[PDB]
Amino acid sequence: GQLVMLRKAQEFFQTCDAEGKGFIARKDMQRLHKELPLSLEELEDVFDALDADGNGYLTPQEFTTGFSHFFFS
Amino acid sequence: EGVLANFFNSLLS
Ligand SMILES: [Ca+2]
Repeated sequence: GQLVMLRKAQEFFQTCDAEGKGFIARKDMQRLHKELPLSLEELEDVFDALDADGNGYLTPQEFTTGFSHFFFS
Repeated sequence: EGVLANFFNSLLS
């Protein structure tokens, strides 16, 4: 089951990091408000939930790890 | 944890 997860984490990591940086910043999570139906307020909550180490920087492994906790409940 | 579900569930549509 883990391969299907990773295929989605890549898809969704790419979607947030549309600029090709190699990580998701606190401002990629804001421009999602225009594409997804959530308040900016929720988006930063998401962000905050996902940055385990508090860099203010979302890495693929941090992104993939979060999605995997979710994918499996 | 629910706001992650929201955010992921939304990404899935
Ligand atoms: Ca980080």
